[PDB]
Amino acid sequence: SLAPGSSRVELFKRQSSKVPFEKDGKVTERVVHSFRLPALVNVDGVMVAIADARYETSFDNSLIDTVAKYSVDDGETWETQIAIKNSRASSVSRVVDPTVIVKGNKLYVLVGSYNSSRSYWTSHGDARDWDILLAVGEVTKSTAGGKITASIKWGSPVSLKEFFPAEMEGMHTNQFLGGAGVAIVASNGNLVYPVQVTNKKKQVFSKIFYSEDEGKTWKFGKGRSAFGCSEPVALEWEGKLIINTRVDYRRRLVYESSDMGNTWLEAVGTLSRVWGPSPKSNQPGSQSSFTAVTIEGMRVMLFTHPLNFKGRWLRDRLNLWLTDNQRIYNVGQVSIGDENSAYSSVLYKDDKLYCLHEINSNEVYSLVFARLVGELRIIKSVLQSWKNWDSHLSSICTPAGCGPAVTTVGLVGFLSHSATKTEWEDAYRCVNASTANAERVPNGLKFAGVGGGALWPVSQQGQNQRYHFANHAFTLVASVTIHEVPKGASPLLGASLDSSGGKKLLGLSYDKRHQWQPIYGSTPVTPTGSWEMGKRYHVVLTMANKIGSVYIDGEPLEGSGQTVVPDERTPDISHFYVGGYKRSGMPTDSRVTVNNVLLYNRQLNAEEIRTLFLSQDLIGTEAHM
Amino acid sequence: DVLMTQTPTIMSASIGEEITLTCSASSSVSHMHWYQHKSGTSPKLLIYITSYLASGVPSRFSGSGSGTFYSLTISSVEAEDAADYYCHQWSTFPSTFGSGTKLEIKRADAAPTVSIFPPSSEQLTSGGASVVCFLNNFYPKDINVKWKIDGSERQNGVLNSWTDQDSKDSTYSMSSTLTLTKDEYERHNSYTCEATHKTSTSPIVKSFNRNE
Amino acid sequence: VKLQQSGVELVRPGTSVKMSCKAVGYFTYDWIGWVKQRPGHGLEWIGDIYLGGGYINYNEKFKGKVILTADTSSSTAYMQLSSLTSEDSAIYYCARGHYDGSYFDYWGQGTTLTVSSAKTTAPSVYPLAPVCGDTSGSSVTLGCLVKGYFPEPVTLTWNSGSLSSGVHTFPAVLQSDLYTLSSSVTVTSSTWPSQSITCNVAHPASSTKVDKKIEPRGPT
Ligand code: NA
Repeated sequence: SLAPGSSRVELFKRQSSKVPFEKDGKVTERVVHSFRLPALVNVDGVMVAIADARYETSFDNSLIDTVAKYSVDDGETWETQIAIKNSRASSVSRVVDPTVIVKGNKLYVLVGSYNSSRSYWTSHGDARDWDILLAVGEVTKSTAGGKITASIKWGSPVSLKEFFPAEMEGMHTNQFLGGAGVAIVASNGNLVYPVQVTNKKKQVFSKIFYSEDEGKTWKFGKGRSAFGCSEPVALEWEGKLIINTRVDYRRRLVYESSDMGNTWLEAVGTLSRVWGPSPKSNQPGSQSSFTAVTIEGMRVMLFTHPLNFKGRWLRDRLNLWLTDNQRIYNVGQVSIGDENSAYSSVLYKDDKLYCLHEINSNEVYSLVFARLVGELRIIKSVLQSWKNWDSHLSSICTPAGCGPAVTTVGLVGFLSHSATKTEWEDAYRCVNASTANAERVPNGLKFAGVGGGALWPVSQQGQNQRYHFANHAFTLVASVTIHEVPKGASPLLGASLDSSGGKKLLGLSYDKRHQWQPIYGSTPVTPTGSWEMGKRYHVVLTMANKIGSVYIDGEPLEGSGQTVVPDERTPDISHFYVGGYKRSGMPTDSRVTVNNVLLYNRQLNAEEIRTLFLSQDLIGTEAHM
Repeated sequence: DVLMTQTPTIMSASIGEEITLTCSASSSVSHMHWYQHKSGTSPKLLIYITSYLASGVPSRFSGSGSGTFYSLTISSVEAEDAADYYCHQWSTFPSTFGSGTKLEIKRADAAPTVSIFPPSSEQLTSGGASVVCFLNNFYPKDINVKWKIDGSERQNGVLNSWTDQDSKDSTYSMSSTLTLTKDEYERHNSYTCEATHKTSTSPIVKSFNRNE
Repeated sequence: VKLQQSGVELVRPGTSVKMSCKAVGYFTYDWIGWVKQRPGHGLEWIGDIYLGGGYINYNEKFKGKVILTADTSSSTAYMQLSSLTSEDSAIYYCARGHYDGSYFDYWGQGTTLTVSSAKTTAPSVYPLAPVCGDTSGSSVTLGCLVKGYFPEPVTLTWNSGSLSSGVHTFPAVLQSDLYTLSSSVTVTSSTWPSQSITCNVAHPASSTKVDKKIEPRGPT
């Protein structure tokens, strides 16, 4: 897949494109074997693409310069230069992992520099072959007659080594490198590079390496990522740095830091561990584009990562993700079919969307320049929906002027009026729930029979788990109505720890005695309260700080607020079950109607809950389609 | 602790042919090193960083591999290439070595040259009496030796030692020593050292009598 | 460039030893590593220490046992093993872990450690001459038996290294706290008894150097 309407060109064409190779004061147009590590940026209207020019071989340990192409016509035509050249000291002299920051009309490029080491940088025993260099480009725009003509003057690189400490909290240092791709200017004007760093134990980890003074001098924030986080990419989001890391053979870790990387906190309630590196999350990781942009007046993030069905380092099926830090939408595949396409950089300029990404066959790497027309289409469509539901809900005037607004902060998923034969549609278009034995009713579904119910997938989302936040905190809200008295004790709503629904984290059931059975974790279940057949009730499950609550009609049940997470291990929620288990495997027959399921990524406060309870007649999506 | 599994444990190769040894990492590493080891010497570096040839090592040795599985290859083996081979990573802490593969050279059947020695009169002057049997330069490796005092098989007091494969003719050799007290030894006349081996249908027998 | 290690060691269980590893062809700053080689156990990585930096990486299996140090002025690394046991009896090698992916190219000669309660015992050296009978001919084989000695090693030669070819010295065997070893020499038929053939056994541990000359077996 590349969208309908989208298109591309082979901009850095492997074993074809030539570059001004300078050595001993003579320049030669030289063919390049492979191009890798793309970074696509916009400098004051001038599109600039920076990458690895790997001259003879694709290998990381080979002769490599840093190539820059720039266009003044949104990528129709380009000029080519080398921005940073290596030492020429040996056949493996190289400037590696170029990482780019744009500020004003200046391009700050940060590269590793090696002279003759043949082993991978992380396995080195000391820093003898290494320098870290900062080179700056000045971008200029002239206009003869009608015609726009740019030029970029590159500075001689400067070593930043003097800013590299001997010791970081309780370990000794070896080397460090940029995260590759595009870094940022913090809203306070600091230059911020997320960097990968090795200690003497040859562990890798990520830090924040920043300059407060336009890159004259550089500091490291005190804290770090966990070990094995490499190739970090960062963006700034509501005053915090969000650092998104490659972790080989594990799911991507994401961190927040409000204090320029002095303290790092794992973003468990949003994006951390959402993205897996491969279906089974058991393969090598990747370089990711991760940018904050404003599209259709909404502030959003765009993330890319290959799905890597092939496994090993092939990294086929480059995917684009859209997030508002609440909802996570898979825009789709950007690469074309089963082609290998790992590293990527996404640029949003003048309301048009572009991507510079790798294509790899047989370890010969090109970079394509893709006009993501169809992708923007979808993005714009999804945002519209998000804006509209959110608007719709805030717009509701609640019961006794108007009461407090319906909350949409941390509102992630909404199951309401729209449903297909086998699926209940998320209003926010991110994660549907599947259904069986479901009959459509206003704003929800009537279920009946064995195996009846709806399943909202959590860990069961598979390779990318957008709902992973629920393991730390969530609120699940729904309107329910019971139509038949059960022969045992039947399920209504809950968070399942196993794929059958047997083992629950937190849930609600109802019994033959006309009582509620709130289930807190593995705690012996004590039935409480009473319900009558055919009356509609408001059900709220909240879980935060390992404690679960259950509210009926906005009142917590007796015995509510118990520990559901015994050890200090994290839960791994299988799915949410609604109106049954949706397993023919379980013997229960839940005959109920559920309406307006809401999912929030935090615990709702007493007032937000109470609002929702009074508003249950007017939150539904029925009218609006 | 990336564990390095070298399979199989022992490998045989014919002179002049190529053979490859493998090394299978529990987790991915940047590159492998390979060492040759012959007991009595130190380890010798053969290949460094996956594929580069250590100085002075003959270019019959080749290195390949990637991420989780690496290979050491001998273009055309030499008699002297019989040795232990170890892979080694130091890409993540702690550094770990391979389980090791031993190379045996395949050659043509050679029959043992068996010589039997009665106890020295000096050993007899102190309590003991040891009868020694040398079975030299044979092939295959597999042999076993039985002691027969007056045609009866003595079991205990037999102690065997074998040499490493030859670095020149690729044959094996073995010493067998039956140790007894002076009187025990002197109670019987005929001493036989008898080995079955592939090279002989009936066992290879070397014997002596104290009648001389 | 080279690594020169300390001498043979023999110690009672429970004591300590400190091994050296100094390099001639001196180079400037590097990792020196240590490897335990035991029979039946391939090679085990102990740790590296960084000459001119001090940094150490210990293999956790050896946390209690090993303490690494380095005098970087004389550029020598020291490995010290505490509260010894027969477990620690092995050959210990040091080598330099090249910065470029940490491979060990230059190795030490090895320092052999023996941890035993058992008494040091000089070997008895016995001559093994052919049986009285025929001595059929076309070549004749002679033997030397080295019995009841501790610890390893002994060194054996024939005619003081003069008879180089046709020798088979076998590995020793352990038997209730002492070793026994044998060597065979094979020579042309006419060259014995006509010429002198002697095995030269030296056991440095007991400061002994015996020389048994092989004589033809006499009357019974
Ligand atoms: Na060059």
